[PDB]
Amino acid sequence: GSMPKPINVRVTTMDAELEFAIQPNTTGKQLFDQVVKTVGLREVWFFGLQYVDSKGYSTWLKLNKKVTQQDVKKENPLQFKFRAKFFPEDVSEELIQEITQRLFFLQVKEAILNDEIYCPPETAVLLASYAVQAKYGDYNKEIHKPGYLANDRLLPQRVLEQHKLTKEQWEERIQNWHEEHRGMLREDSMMEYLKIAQDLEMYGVNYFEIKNKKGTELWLGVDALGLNIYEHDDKLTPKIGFPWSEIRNISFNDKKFVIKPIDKKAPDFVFYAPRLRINKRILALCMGNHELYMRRRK
Amino acid sequence: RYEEYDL
Repeated sequence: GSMPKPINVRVTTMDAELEFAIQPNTTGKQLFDQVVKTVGLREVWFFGLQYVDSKGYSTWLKLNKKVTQQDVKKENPLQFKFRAKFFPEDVSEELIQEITQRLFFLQVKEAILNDEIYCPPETAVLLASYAVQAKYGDYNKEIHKPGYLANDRLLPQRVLEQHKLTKEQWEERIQNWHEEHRGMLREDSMMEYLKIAQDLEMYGVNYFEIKNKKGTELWLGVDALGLNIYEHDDKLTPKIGFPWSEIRNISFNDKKFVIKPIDKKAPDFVFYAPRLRINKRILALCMGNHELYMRRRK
Repeated sequence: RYEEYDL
């Protein structure tokens, strides 16, 4: 005789925590579908479940395999992060539910405040003002006294290191933009934020460290639109672009990655990843993004 | 190992 051996898991979104039990034969898709059911999200094609493997490596959970058969780490509750893996080409057209908008807003704002996306200072200040309007609501001089933003994490650190102003000057500029949003609904605010963030050059780009045959260190970008190559010191502006419509075939063998063009007159592009794992992640992101790109154009 | 996506 015997009994089932359930398995506790914890799944966090950007603003929520879920805890429940699964079975030794529970698939990732079954876990994913229960996550999005409980929070009421239908725009699921953007998202995945992040976990940490036995060796501390961050990993996207494969939905066509069992949750317990992917070397997820030992914790009585298994720990998953529900996050966006793909980003829309246009937030105003593609993010319909308020849950989806809020989750993208929270995730993108986290990336910006973590200095992942280069931001010009006046853009950063306008971004913060929308985040303030979404959090505080309408500015009121009798409620929001001077210093009301003093404990808010408002700007990316690297904006503060380059453009030199005092803490109170930054907040006064942010407060001044907060005032002009007197009409804005919280949900409308997060969308204005997203509409601004999505035009930043580094927004939505997955960056990987690579080299070419001669050994020059480059950056490889994967985004909703295709691939890009950057020089080592400039992650903003691609040096070579690889839009989907120009790519005929991408492939890798161990560390060697090859991009082949539709126009046979153009030369194949070849670069080298440090690990096989890197090339696998690049290909999963290429295939996912290209798939969503195609579906939008049907 | 090796993989391909043909687009």
